[PDB]
Amino acid sequence: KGSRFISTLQVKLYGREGSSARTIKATLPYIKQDIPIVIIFRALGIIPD
Amino acid sequence: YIPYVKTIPKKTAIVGTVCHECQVMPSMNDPNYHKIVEQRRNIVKLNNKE
Amino acid sequence: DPNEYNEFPLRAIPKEDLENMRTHLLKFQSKKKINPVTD
Amino acid sequence: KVYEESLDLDLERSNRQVWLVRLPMFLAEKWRDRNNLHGQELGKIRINKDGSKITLLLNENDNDSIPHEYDLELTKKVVENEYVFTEQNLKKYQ
Amino acid sequence: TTFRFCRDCNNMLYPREDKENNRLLFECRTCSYVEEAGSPLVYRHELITNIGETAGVVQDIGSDPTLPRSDRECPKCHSRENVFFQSQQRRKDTSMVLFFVCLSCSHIFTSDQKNK
Amino acid sequence: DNDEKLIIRCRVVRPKSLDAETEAEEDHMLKKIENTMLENITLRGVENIERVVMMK
Amino acid sequence: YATLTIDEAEKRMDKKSGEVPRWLMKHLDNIGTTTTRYDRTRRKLKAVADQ
Ligand SMILES: [Zn+2]
Ligand SMILES: [Zn+2]
Repeated sequence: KGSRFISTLQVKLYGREGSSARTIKATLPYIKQDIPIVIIFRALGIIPD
Repeated sequence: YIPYVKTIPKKTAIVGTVCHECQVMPSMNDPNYHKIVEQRRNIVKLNNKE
Repeated sequence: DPNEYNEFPLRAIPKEDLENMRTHLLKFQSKKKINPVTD
Repeated sequence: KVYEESLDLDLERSNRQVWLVRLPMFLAEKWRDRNNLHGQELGKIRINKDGSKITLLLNENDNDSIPHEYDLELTKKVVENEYVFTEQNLKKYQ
Repeated sequence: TTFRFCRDCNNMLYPREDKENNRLLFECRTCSYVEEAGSPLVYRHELITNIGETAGVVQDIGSDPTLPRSDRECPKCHSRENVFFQSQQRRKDTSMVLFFVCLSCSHIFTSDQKNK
Repeated sequence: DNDEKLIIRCRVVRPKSLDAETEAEEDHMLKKIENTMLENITLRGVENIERVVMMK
Repeated sequence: YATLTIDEAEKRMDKKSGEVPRWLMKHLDNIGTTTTRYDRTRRKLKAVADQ
């Protein structure tokens, strides 16, 4: 109700099980790049790890 | 540093420190109790839109 | 019931001092204890 | 000169006990009214001598449409890092 | 592994070595707070792990009408009512052993007779 | 083999030159070599041979 | 705790190196860069009390 448009959010786990570092990145609308989840959390006001 | 920051001053005062967080809940042993239950049931029953 | 308790009156705030003034809640988000009076 | 009042935060009344109380909708809809709160007695707060139980007793002014007895449930007995601060404008001349 | 968090800023601590005492210290990367470790273990990789075999056991697991019932005996209270379920790890290498939860003492036992 | 638990202990020996920058990544290096020594080590067999079954 | 700036942060995020050093903040604290307001003010105030 109110605008009827759809925006998709994807949280991806980069890397495979044989990798030494698998990070998580999220795709935000109108951002063109997949940001690390920690950066998004800090952008929301939670700075402590 | 920066020489201009564009603050907005206001008159502020700390007028108390919270010591207890409380939750008011009607007593179930009260005569007028169960009128709230009906009121809370009327919340879901209502059809405001026409 | 017996007087094994203490009951204090609960009164409203006069509206003559509640106008042109807003009372908010301040929450320090930290794991230590912050007291702006002593710290 | 632009302000005729101190611009510093007033840490004088901070040592004042305050209770953060969450109210039911039917009670909050008549206690948060600004066309009310003339200084009348909203009721009484009763604490057992040994503690561990508090109860609120409203006056007979509710018109026998809502409960007259309530139980103040302490969701947090010890609270830290929570304070109450006011906000109003400053005198602007001289 | 027992992750440790800082006391002053709540950030994650990291292991560092002090050669002046040949010991292990946990330090913060932003606020300079240190604490000596209680254990010498810092990393653990669990290639074959059993964490999650009984995941989801709660105080009202018996209220679930879909969980099957059994008549097995609980070897901590001697009761016969209980709900049982298979392993909750979705790796396609886990055994079909069952786990029993007693509806009178909340004790979790198993049907395994090989290793237990 | 007779031991109840079968354990390997490995230690990386540092060169004569002392590195002060590698201490921060010292444990980091161990995890890297730990990952490599799990994956790209060929105890025995032919590469790209997943499993073999004997049938009569 | 002496945070960085956006430009400095982005240079580190990009492939300036494989990964940021674990004790980078301690290293840059001694160089003198990346101080705090508290320290930035105390040293100036002491720079006046000395005279
Ligand atoms: Zn810290
Ligand atoms: Zn039992």
